[PDB]
Amino acid sequence: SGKLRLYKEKLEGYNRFYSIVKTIKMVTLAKYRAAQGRIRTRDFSLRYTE
Amino acid sequence: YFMNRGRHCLCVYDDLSKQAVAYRQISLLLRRPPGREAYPGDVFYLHSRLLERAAMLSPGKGGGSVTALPIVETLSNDVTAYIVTNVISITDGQIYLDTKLFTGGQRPAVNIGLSVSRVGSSAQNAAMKGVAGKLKGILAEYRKLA
Amino acid sequence: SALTMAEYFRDVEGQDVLLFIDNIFRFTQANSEVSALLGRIPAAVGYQPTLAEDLGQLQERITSTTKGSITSVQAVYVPADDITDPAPATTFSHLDATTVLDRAVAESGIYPAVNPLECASRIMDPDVIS
Amino acid sequence: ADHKGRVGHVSQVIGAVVDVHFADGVPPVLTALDVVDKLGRDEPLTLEIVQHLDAHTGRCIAMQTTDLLKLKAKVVSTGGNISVPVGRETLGRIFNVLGDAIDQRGPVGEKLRMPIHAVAPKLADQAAEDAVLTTGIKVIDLILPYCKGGKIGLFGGAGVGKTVIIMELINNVAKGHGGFSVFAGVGERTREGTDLYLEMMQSKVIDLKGESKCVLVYGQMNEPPGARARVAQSALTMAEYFRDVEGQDVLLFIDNIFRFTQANSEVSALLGRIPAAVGYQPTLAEDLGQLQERITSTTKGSITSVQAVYVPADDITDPAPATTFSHLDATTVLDRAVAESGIYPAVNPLECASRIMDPDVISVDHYNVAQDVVQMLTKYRELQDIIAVLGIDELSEEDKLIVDRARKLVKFLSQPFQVAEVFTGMTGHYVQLDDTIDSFSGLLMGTYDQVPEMAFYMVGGINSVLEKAKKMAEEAAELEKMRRAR
Amino acid sequence: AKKYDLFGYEVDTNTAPWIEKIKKCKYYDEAGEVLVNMNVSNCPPDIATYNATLQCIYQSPSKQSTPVDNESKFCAMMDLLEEMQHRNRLKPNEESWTWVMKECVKSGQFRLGYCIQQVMETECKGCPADLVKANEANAQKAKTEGKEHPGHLSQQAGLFDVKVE
Repeated sequence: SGKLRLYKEKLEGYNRFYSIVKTIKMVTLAKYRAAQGRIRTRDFSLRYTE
Repeated sequence: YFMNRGRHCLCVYDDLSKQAVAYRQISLLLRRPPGREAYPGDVFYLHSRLLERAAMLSPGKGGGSVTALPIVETLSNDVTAYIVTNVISITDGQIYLDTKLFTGGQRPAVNIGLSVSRVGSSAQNAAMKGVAGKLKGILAEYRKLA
Repeated sequence: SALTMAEYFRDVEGQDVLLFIDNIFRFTQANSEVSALLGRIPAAVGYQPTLAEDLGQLQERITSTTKGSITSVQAVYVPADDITDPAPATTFSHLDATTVLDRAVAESGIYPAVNPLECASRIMDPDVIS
Repeated sequence: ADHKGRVGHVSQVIGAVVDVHFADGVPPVLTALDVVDKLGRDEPLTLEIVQHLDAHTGRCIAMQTTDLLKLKAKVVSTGGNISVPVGRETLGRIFNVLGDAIDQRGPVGEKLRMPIHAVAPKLADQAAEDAVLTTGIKVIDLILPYCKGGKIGLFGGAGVGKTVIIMELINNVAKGHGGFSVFAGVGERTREGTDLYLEMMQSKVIDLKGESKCVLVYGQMNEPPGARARVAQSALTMAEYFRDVEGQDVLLFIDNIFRFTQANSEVSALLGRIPAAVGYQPTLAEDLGQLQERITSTTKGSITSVQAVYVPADDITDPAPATTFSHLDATTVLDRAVAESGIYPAVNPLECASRIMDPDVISVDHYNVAQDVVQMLTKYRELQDIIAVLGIDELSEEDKLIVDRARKLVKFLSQPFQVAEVFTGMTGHYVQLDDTIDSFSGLLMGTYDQVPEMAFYMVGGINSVLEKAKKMAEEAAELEKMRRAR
Repeated sequence: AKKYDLFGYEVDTNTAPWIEKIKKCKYYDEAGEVLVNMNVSNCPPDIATYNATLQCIYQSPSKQSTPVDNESKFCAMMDLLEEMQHRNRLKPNEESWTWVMKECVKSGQFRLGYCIQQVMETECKGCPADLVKANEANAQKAKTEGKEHPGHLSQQAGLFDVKVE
């Protein structure tokens, strides 16, 4: 019927949304890790600024 | 006829979707107990005894065979229909065709994700089997990366 | 009756005739309405059990033969936009070119509200068209 | 008994439903009738009485095609319900609903027969206490142990070595408990039946020239629904004979239990009964009850049934699987992902379940070890997610040890089956229950923190782990010594 | 001595009458009928039967009385070899490859002759000298006329000169 197909389409859209958000998570984690290098190189530039 | 004489045959049904409707019409017009989607209780038996006649005879009976290629039409990619489920539960795998792939350019629009062959590599030639052994892995990795 | 007139023009007159039918769904609806009183058990959704054959007999008469040609244009009604309904679903196989209209397209101001991703044509082949 | 050979005549034929009129009175319901007129049929026709229409007319369901069947055709009662051969002569043979050898391997030569329909054991026949069924498989014996007389739901379709596990169970139950097995194919593909028969003959579980330890009862799809609804009962009767007369711990495999429900639903639909919700027969609960209740552990023996469950449309709330789960005592889930990782048997330990996982039934040490393993596996999944997010080096010292132990456990749950010796080429292992408990308890504490991870891959017991570790160390030493030379 | 099928049923090992029947066939397609008939009779072909079939294919006038489009004796024999090797577990001996090489040299296909020569060297432990010499003679004859390859292949064609029809 239509209502059954309505729920099927809604579930498919949610699955697409979940996949896109997962890709966003992966991309953000890539930059989190990529710009995680700052942690090693911080906490020494601002010494006489204190 | 060719199977029982050591020869190989290929039968194509285009399509079992309409045969089920015809059988339902015949049953309903003869006042038989309807079932799910108004189909009688013998629809599964009908399709099973149809498809079960396609076999691969042993070498002691000539070695003939019949390969069945039933075709089924799904509405809005609904594989939950009564007839579709019955045919899927009987055949040895399926070749699912996706509308989006067909319109996107992929032709034949075989959806490898939803397609399956329960026979497996046993139905492949030595060279084809060797190539497929690595092609399947490469395609799976490509899909995962994509 | 209309198809009989068209068939006469095709055969006896040997002319190329156009046949516009609007709406072909009402034929199925009328048959379903009368089916209940004829002692026939309803099929799924609630159409008559002879939905496929009744439509097929009429559709096979609407064709171009070696004597003449009939260019038939039929308007199909999809109840509640449910394209999976048995009556609309049974008519797709009886056509050479299907034009599927969508309400979403119409609501966006696009007319004709044709959904090109759901339409199909038989002559959409390089051999027939350029 | 008084209706043996009673004569009747066919009064109506509507598809697979045939009505027979008896001048002396219809025999009792569930009585088998034989159509004496084989004018043009290529097979014998047998009818089962399912209902009584009047004092003389009775409705029946045909077990074969009703083609070339005329009205007033002579029918003779068989004297009772369908009879199936039971005994030690049925081992290694293929039967049908009617108990006829379809393997074309000579006469069965049975000494006794039993009716298909038998009342379930009384409340006084139930076992005094629940007992574990040592299957010989580390994963099953530890995380989801089976109980004598219980029903196990085997999930996961083909491609996960389901048949291999079935053959291993058939071999192990006979090796350890000395009990036979009966396989029932309900609505099964004929090709898959041939494949299973060939595999069993190849693994010597069905020795044509020796002694077999399995009985095959096949009701195929091409057969009418009247046979697919009784093949399971025929196999169950065969198992009941061994359970009672010989007092053994028998196995009963059903492939599938959903096909049984589908066949019964079709049979009910043919009779004209109003289907219940979804569309299953109104007697769905009773149909499954009359079958499952016969599978239990009595005071004489036991019958543990491993039934392959199918969920229609992936809906776990569907009446068929929902009603089936009310009778299952365990659940063995098979996943393709586990198989693709090289773990065999491909069992998802965290997805399985069992009701005897309680100190009141199993030993307290067994329960504690199983719970510890489950907790460690769950924590390992959490740590896998964490490292996938942050990284391995971010884990604390305790987390690193947990990860190492969990990886060893995952590698240690795999096991090579003796059935696969010909193919894999490596000897199989049968691990004792206490051995598995001791090995896992030692591993969890941290005694085996020095053994390499790969030493646990495809091994049985703890001694095998030590032997594999020693062999790996010797191979590494030899390779290093050879390298130093060049 | 006695042989059994996959299900453990004894089969017939007396293929002599069927070999005689094969030797009577005129068109080698009829030889396929004898193989089918003996298969139904529960008498699986032996290595001798396949050699007789190959000899019939080599010595027959054509596939059938009526000409068949794209018919090839080499393809039929190779298909038979593949059947007996993969679906019957029978290793072709020197005689089978000898028949294949004889057909290749007789048909003028000197490149398939090279492939069969290599196959025989790797497996048969040596190809007959006469067949190799005949194949080399055919290759030289083709080379002198300049028909090493089809003419249309040697013609230069640019990016836009390729007619894909």
